[PDB]
Amino acid sequence: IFKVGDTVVYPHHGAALVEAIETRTIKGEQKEYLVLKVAQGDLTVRVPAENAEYVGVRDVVGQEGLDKVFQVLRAPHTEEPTNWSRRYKANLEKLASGDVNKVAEVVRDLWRRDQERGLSAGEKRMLAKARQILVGELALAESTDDAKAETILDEVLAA
Amino acid sequence: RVVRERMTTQDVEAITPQTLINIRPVVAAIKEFFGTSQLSQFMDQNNPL
Amino acid sequence: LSFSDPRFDDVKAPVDECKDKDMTYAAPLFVTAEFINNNTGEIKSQTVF
Repeated sequence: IFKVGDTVVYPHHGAALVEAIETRTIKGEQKEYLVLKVAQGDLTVRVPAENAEYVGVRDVVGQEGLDKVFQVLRAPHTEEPTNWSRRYKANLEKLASGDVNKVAEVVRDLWRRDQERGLSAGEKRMLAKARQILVGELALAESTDDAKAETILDEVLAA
Repeated sequence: RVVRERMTTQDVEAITPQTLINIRPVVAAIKEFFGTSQLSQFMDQNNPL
Repeated sequence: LSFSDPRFDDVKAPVDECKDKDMTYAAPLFVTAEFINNNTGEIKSQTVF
C-alpha cells in the first residue's frame, strides 16, 4: 500500500510524507527501505517495508473515527490517580501509545485540568506536544486548513 | 558521556538526535580555551613588526 | 549515534563591526547526526547546530 505520495502517521513524531523507496544493502540484500519527511524537526526516518506495522506506522484516518474522537474529546469522564507521578506516567503511556483516541483523551484531561487549575511547565510542554500531533494529524487527514484546524479544535474544546 | 548516559534512561522510539545532543560542554570548552588560557594571548601591537 | 559532514555558514557580522560592537567574530557550525536502531532497524538523520 506504501507507494510514493502517501501521508502516513508515525507513532509520536506526527504525520509525514513519503518520497522514495530505498533498496539500501543490509547483509548483502536490498531490504525495501521507505523514507519519511516529517516536518517538525525535518528528520528523515527510514524503515523496513514490513516492520513498519510492527513499530506502529499507522495510516491516515478519514471516517467515523473522526466522530469517535470528537465524542472522546467532548466526553464527560475526567479521572486521574491521586499522585501526580502516577498520573503523569499514565498520561505519558497513553501519549506514547500512538492512538488518536488516546491522544484525544490526554489533551482533554490536560486541557480541563489546565483551565481549572494550571499544573506545571512539564505538563504544559506535554499538552503542547500532544495538541501539536493531534492538530497536525487531523489537518493533514481531512485536508482542512491547518490553524483552522485549531479553530475547530477551539470549537470542540468549547464543546 | 551525557549522550550515552541519557540514551538509556529515556525510552527507545522517543529519542531523536536533537534530544540526545547537548552542545553546552562543547561551546563552553571553546570559550574557555579562547578566554583564560596562556596560549591565546593578547595581540602585541605597537607596530607592524 | 553517528556524526558526519561538518559544514559552516557565513559569518554573522564583519570584522570592523565585530571589533566595534564588542562581539566575537564567528560562524555557525552544522553537523548531520544520525541515530541507528540495531535490533529493530531505523535511522533518524537530522541536522544539529
